Amino acid sequence: MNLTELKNTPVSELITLGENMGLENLMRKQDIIFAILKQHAKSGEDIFGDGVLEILQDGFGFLRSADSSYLAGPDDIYVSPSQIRRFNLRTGDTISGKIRPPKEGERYFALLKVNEVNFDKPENARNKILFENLTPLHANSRLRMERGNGSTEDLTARVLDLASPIGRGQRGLIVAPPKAGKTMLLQNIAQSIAYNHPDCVLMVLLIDERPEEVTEMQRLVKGEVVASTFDEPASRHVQVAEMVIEKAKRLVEHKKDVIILLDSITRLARAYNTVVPASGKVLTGGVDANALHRPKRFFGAARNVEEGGSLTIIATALIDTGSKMDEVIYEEFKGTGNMELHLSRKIAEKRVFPAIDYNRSGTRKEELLTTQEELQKMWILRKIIHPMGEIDAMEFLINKLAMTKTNDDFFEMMK
Amino acid sequence: MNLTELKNTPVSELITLGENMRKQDIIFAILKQHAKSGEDIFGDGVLEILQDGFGFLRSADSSYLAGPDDIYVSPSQIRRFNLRTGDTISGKIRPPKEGERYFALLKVNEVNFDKPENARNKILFENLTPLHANSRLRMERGNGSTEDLTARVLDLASPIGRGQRGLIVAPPKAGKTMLLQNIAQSIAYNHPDCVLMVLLIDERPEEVTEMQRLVKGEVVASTFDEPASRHVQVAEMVIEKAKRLVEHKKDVIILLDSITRLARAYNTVVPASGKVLTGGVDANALHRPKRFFGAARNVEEGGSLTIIATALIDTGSKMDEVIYEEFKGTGNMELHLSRKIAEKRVFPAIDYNRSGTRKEELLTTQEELQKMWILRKIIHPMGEIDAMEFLINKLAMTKTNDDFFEMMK
RNA sequence: UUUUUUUU
Ligand SMILES: Nc1ncnc2c1ncn2[C@@H]1O[C@H](COP(=O)(O)OP(=O)(O)O)[C@@H](O)[C@H]1O
Ligand code: BEF
Ligand code: BEF
Ligand SMILES: [Mg+2]
Ligand SMILES: [Mg+2]
Repeated sequence: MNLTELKNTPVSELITLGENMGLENLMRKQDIIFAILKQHAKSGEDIFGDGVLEILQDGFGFLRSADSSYLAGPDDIYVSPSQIRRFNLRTGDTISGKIRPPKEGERYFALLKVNEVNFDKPENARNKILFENLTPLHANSRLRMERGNGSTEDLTARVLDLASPIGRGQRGLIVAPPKAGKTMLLQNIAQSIAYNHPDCVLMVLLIDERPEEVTEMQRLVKGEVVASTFDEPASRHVQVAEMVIEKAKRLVEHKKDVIILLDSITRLARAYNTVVPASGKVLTGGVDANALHRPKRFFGAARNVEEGGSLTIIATALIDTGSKMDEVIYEEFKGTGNMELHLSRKIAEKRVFPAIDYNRSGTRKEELLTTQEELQKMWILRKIIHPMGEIDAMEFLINKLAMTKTNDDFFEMMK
Repeated sequence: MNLTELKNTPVSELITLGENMRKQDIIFAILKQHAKSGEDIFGDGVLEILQDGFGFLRSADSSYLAGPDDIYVSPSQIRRFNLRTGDTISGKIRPPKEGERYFALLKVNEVNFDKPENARNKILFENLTPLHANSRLRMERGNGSTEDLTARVLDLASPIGRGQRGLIVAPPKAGKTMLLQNIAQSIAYNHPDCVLMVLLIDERPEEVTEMQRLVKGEVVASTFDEPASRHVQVAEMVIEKAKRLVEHKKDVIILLDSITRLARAYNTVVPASGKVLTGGVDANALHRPKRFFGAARNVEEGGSLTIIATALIDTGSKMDEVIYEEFKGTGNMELHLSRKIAEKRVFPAIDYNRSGTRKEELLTTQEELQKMWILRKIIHPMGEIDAMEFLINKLAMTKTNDDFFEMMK
């Protein structure tokens, strides 16, 4: 008997289930769940709820739900300050426990006992090392994207491993003009993560992008999808993004390998510039002087932790939009991240995919994510591709890789 | 028994030692019972004089910011030895009496690692007579490693001397930080005498811990997770500590990364004057970082202050162009790194033609400068990439720039 | 008014 489980089930099964208990005529869907929960409480049976914690300024908090993009919701579960102090809870902590309907003079479900804090024992949460105190590091463990199934979509993953490898805790960018292939390449990334790295906690944050891409992503990726389309204001974009990044930080505190696929971070950087207080100083392109400190900390949250776990963020960026702002935002994030995979519009207009700008792509300290021979073969491959043009490079590399199933067999053939 | 020593020792020691006798409470109790025994207590830190007259010995673990374990310094002690912000002080300390919240300083044993009575009367930093760098700080190791190529090309392109005021100018991902890391290793390799300080301002956290583990010196960091107000304060303490050591005839070298983002931090804190330069830079924002960078200088009296700081260009923001060109009119050494060279994966990605050091004849022998001048004319007609691929390969044949000059003739 | 836009 769980609240969010009742919210997921269709209304048809809820109305039928409510009639089995013997209730009055079945009112809006939200009322069906509420009336069913109350009747179950009358029997003496226990009730359960869950959600990500958000501590308000007064000291208490609520358990936001994913169906509201972790925003204020009618089914939020109140968390008393005493409960927060007892287990050292902070914003982002996923909480599950027994709940009770609101009494007379109350408007929210209350939390009686917390069973699980971040998918673990509540006691283990009391003693922990905070995210701000974790010792940072360069990416060590390689997150190989290559399927190896000889698929035609696998070409994008294979070229990615050769141009700019991705490790745990990476802070990368999929930089390209509109319609170059950023979103689908991000989708291609989500598929390889779900297949090759099911151990990682995969999240897909969609900020100020197309709505049909939201449903396409949530029915394609094997993970959680938090979205805030361009139908939403910048105020919502920021708040939604803040909740996701804090939930990631909390899981990293539990030695988890979290991956955040952001699209787009340039749209998110614009959102911050919309809500930022005017400083009297504006950068070239119309970007406030203090507007990029917030998005830089969001993107900068991604990091490799020595104590355990990691936070990876692969976000898409826009360039050559005619607006200098996007060049400033991109260059600022490049001075923050450690990996950039460029996509060329010139290649995309020839319908050559993946339309990857090989020379401009790359990863920092890639020797820590590749074997000694792998790096030496990638190093030689770049020297050969560099003199080529943008299009000739991809047409050459894709035709060579298509001859074999894996890059390892391609390297053996390369000899 | 020193307080700093007791803060570095693990908690297990405080337990075992405590039986023989929070971490802030235990250390406080152990030291408190050391005074009743009559035995002396010691502590250390960097002094910061507040506006009222008294001061506090800040700790390096708190990045020289306000700390719970800071040591109060009486105003009388400041007058008796002419102490100023930045002085490193060690001495006997006493646990706070009732009504006090901090340990107190009884008497100073060492002021900047010297005797207090001798630091009382010395020529101030603002009174030292400046000069152009006339003492060469050779970067080349001569071990034959691939990492030495950066140092060798650096010696040929832009020699660094004691008191230099240089810049590692380049766009993002060109190789500024690792260029800076290579410089730190050569200073610890060839110049153990110089006091090496590494100031990391508004940069990546992973580069902080990485720096700390490969550099033989002090690492003061303030990552981009920190406010601009913290950047300034931390940078103010480091530059003042450097000035104090220079007053003691010591060769201090500060490797900053990045100074461009430090200038941004000053621009965020600076009061609005109503006049804003092109790019969003307040007309008074650059004064503070300009006197920070301009603090570096060669001193005739003895010792010097060297500052090699990285700078950003081609960021799409006219602000960084104003900042870079302003520091260029302040410094006297510039090492540019090219993005198109780094994108071809040619390291070091040094723009040979646009790099150089002022008054380089004071840092090189007459024969050495001749060969550098000849090598200059040969490389100039070449393109950026071809220049590096040419110089790197010719240096690869040799282990030392001296044997490379022998092949020249 | 400055910065942003003009503007490269
Ligand atoms: N001398 C070098 N040798 C090999 N790789 C280098 C060198 N200099 C820079 N790189 C590459 O560039 C990447 C980032 O360069 P970095 O020093 O961060 O430039 P910046 O500080 O200007 O951002 C590193 O991960 C490294 O792989
Ligand atoms: F139009 Be694309 F998604 F940048
Ligand atoms: F991104 Be670099 F460190 F400027
Ligand atoms: Mg898209
Ligand atoms: Mg750098």
